[PDB]
Amino acid sequence: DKNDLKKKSDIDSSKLFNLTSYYTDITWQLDESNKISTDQLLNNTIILKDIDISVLKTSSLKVEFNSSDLANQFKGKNIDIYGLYYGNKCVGLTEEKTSCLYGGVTIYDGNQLDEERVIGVNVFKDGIQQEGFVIKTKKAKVTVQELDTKVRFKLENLYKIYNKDTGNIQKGCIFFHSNNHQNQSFYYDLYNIKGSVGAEFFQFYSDNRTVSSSNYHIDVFLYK
Repeated sequence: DKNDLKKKSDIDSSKLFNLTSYYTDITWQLDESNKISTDQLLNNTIILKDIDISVLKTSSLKVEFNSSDLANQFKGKNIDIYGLYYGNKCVGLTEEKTSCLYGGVTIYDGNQLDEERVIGVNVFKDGIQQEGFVIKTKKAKVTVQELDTKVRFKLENLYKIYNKDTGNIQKGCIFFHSNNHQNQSFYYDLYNIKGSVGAEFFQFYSDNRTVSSSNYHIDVFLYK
């Protein structure tokens, strides 16, 4: 239902400008393997050292989850991390330079595939099938954030989803469908972004929602 989707033209121009940066510059995508947390501030966070992010001049990473339960699942275990980080409003240890990411965490041990798993993305624009594409992961269990981000990056490149000076795409959504039909599909609205900075934009990923990479495919619906 197109009238349940938010409109690009209702997004403040400054916000579209900041979203464009997030989905144009690959440097915002953190992709770290076999790390381990060694500190914690709030009970729903874990802190990792020696994660060097050149563009923000930070050395530590705080991952924020929506529960103490999630943090407890991952604190002090070998983990992979994938997602979009932020530096502004990020609080770390007092004498450290820290960036922040919501969720994006998978157990490392036993989750590494012997080769890239390919996930199909079908794209429709005003109901007409467009050129499809794939995204890839090396993880058996993969965060939705990783899949969503890889798709959104490609959509920004091909369709200028978030560009402040384009207006030919006004609405859109991304659906995650189980191949075997055993899980209820779900979607995100591309133009339904919370707040005005990264600390707010990506907070919804704090659920650390995770799927089987073998069992999902993606459909994107775009509308003029």
